Amino acid sequence: ETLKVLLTVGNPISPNETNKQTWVNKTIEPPGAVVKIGRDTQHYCTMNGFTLITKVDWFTEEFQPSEEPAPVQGLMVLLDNHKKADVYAAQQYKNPITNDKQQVTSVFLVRVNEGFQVTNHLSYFYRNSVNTDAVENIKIRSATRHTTVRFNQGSWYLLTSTVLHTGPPVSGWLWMNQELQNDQAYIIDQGIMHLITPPPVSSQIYFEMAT
Amino acid sequence: ETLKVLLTVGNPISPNETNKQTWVNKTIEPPGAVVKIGRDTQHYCTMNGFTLITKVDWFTEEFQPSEEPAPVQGLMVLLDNHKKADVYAAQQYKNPITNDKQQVTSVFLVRVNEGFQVTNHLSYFYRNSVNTDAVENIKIRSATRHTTVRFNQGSWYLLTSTVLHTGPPVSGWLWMNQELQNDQAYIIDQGIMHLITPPPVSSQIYFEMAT
Amino acid sequence: LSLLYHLTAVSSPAPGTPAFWVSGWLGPQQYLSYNSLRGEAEPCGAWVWEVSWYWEKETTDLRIKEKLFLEAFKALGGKGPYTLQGLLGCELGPTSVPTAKFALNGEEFMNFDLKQGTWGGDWPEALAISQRWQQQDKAANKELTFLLFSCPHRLREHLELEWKEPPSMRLKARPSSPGTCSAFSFYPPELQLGQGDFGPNSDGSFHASSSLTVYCCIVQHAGLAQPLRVEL
Amino acid sequence: LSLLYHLTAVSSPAPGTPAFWVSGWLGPQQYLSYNSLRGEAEPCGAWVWEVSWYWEKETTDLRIKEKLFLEAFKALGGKGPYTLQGLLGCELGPTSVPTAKFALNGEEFMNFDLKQGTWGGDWPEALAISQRWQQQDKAANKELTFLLFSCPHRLREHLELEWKEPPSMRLKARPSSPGTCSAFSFYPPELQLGQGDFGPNSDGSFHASSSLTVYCCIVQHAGLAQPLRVEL
Amino acid sequence: IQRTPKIQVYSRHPAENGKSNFLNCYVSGFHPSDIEVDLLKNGERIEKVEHSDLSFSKDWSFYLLYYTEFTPTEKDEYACRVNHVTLSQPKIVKWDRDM
Amino acid sequence: IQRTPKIQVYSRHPAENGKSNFLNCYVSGFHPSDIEVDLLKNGERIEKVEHSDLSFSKDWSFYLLYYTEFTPTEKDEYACRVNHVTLSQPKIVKWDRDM
Repeated sequence: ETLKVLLTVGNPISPNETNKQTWVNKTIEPPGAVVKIGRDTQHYCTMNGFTLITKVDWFTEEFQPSEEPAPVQGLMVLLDNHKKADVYAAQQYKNPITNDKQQVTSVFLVRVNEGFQVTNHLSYFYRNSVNTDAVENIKIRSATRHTTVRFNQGSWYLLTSTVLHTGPPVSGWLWMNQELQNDQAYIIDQGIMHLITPPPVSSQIYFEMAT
Repeated sequence: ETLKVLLTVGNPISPNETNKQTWVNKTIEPPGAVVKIGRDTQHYCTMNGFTLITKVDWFTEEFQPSEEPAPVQGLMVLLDNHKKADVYAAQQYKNPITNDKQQVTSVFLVRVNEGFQVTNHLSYFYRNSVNTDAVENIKIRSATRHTTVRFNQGSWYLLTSTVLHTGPPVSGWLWMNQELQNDQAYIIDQGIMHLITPPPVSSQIYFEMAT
Repeated sequence: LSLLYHLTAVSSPAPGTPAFWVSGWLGPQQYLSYNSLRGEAEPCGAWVWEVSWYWEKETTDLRIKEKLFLEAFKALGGKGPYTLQGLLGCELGPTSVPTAKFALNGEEFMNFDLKQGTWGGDWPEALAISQRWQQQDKAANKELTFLLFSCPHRLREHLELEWKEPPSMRLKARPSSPGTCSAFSFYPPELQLGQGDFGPNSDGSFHASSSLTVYCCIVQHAGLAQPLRVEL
Repeated sequence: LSLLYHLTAVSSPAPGTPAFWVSGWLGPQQYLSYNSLRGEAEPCGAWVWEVSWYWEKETTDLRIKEKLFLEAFKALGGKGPYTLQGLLGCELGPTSVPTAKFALNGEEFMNFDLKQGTWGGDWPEALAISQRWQQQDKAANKELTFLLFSCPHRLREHLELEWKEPPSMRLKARPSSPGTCSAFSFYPPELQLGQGDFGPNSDGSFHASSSLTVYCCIVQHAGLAQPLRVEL
Repeated sequence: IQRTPKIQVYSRHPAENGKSNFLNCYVSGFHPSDIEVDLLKNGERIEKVEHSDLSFSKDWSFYLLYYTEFTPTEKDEYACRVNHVTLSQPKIVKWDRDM
Repeated sequence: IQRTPKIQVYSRHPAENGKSNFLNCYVSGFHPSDIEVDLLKNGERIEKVEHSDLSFSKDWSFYLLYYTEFTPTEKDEYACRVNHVTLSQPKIVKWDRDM
């Protein structure tokens, strides 16, 4: 079923701060030190964006007050082969980039059942400027800071993964494990609009998701 | 009354393209050559962002299918002292920046009643990168390209204005005419999340607005 | 060149200061002066030397503009201070190019549409003032006659400005921080030289001054046959 | 140093190729070999020279690991190809540090938890394989005994590795684009020199080669008393 | 709107000691038109002062020239004191001979 | 996952013409383990070849060494032909004497 959602953004997760750049996980290895979301070993992806959510408002396709649904059976968030959170809704956005490469962003609304912390290689998006009408793209810094990111029991989080897929466009959910790519153009899409600078505390972010 | 809205994004308005940076108006002069939205001469602001909207879905506070409301009486979009569009819903977002400067972004959902074109000084936001945990801000290019932007009769548009206000925080709607500021930090807020790169065609953007 | 009129009205003038004053220009030269205290259209500069029907007609015209400009403050809901500025004039095209714009407290909000013979504007302030001026006897009719016939013809008559004056030049070195080319009394004001600034003189000439952070200076002016170098 | 075992199983081995082979290591040296075709735990390198109970016990242990590794492919729903890799071993802490990780088709998905004496993992593949191995007689019990007692004690016994070999050095200049320091047959593999690469030799020694885009080369190795320069 | 005045101090002719000349204080680009300007000799208010008509430029900001007839020397300091709404403190701009 | 093999060709000892030596083709960092490797003398397949046990590194990618006993000369060219799933075309890596 399709559920429309209103996510109330909480405080930024350290090292993110209120008026600074948003730091997202970049590397996908070592496998036991990164957060993975998926069905099985051949169907999963590694998170980049993490955002604390303090209140979730549930709506149906017909926009009526809905009650918090059960987690989607099968989807899970794991750290070092151990499930740490349940996924309640998800959505994947695909947008073409170069006629043979598409940006595919997966967004997961999760609730952490067991608190955990990771120590990942973080980075942030950026775009340079030139005094010309020339195209300037959004890229990841290609440099990484090694720092700890913490997730608390009972809290709800919005996790995102963005990969670039080469070839014909895929139909159905695309599972793909890939780090953020150096010197590669990215466009802000429906899934990473909140990953430039942190959304204001108590502001609301909207999604149309599947359960 | 508070109306929640679902804006279906159309094609980018030239010179914006599908996978390039979003160009927004920067300068606010000459006064007859720029788009103004407001009540009177002491209550108005100049647009920066412009986005074509192809379908508007109307909802109330209680999330029920609502019919297209009448324009808010008094608010108008003018070019050279002539009204060219009606405003149907609006919302203003205020977020602190430096404890004595706030970023105030006004978002207007308009319908053009008489087609017009302007020739403004456009620019785009950008953020550099450094190999340090140092803070990198979002700034306007400070350079401008002089080019024509066109608005068609019967179409609906999403217009935005962003100003930086110094002093105590303002209560109620703040009217302020100010160009985008060189070498000044900006944070993407609820009103300019769609002004980095154009939203995908037929994708939806959500707002909570007043009428 | 151009024939332009600078209209200005203030709701609260300073003591001994006009509430409405006008300046008339033929290009960079001012030929006419007016203010509410005197109520007379008076010559300026070399235009003082010669007939009476022309200046008598101008004085009556500027008194009507004074009545309307003060009437505009009443048309707006009384809440001071107010400042009404007007720019009325034209130019002799190859034809004519009229100019009619108004600003309220420094904000452009009105004009005079030439298709619909009235003052144009959709601001709530421009709908009240344009109404009140329209509600005055033949006020809009005269404005259309001036912008399209009277001003262009008056410019054609005067063209039946050319006086030149080379700029005296000085170049000096000030105590630059550890580690100025000026031109005096030139006319016409068109002149090219860093961080130059530009201003007028009381006699009608002009003055410019550009300094570069540090060599000779180059000046080009309509009173000089060829550009002239400048030495320390 | 370390005592590690590299377990590998494949669902579809090439003709004349084992479906499950093992390599045993004591640091950088391999001492044990095993494969499903032979079914024998065999010595490698200098460890071939001497008792029988030790190698007989290892052969039976690796046969049980072979049965479980092949059993894992059946535990998964049959859809080839499959590759199961295992990393079992330990190190002698100041104590011990065990290692027990498994990968399915190159993806890490399971371990052996030491608190709960079974194989840990919440992936749908790790819940089926860990089940099947648990459903075998005393399989989990032996693994806990090996990781915590047998491996650390076996390492302590062997420490009651030290052989050194200086690297032969050569430095040559290739035809660089318009406008190579290599070390041969050194041991231990720890050695520092641009774009260096590292690899082993058949005799148990190692080989490294770094070239810089262009001068002398510096080498530091445990077989050399002091760092030695290199000349063209 | 409100805009601060740009102030320039310069002479009609290049300054020679002993000869009669004119001193100009060009105040431009301010709004509203209410402005108070004085020309100072050694910090004291010159009373013989004339000012041109108050006009405005293309951005509707007012400009106007204050001038006096004076005789420059090397011991007399001249300046322009300007006060405006945008100024909580009146500004005094000294006269450099060559500017 | 699938990963391409990194191929290095080097000798056990520094190469002298006329003396017996060993030639190594170290193939590392590939996945899956199915790999076909040959050592070539003048483009022809050497039949006397030995290879070590197939192991894997910390990222679970397989590495393995192919070696032969050979006598280098200045007219004999040696290379390593490697074929893998990630290769629609088998790669041949010639042996540089000093690498």
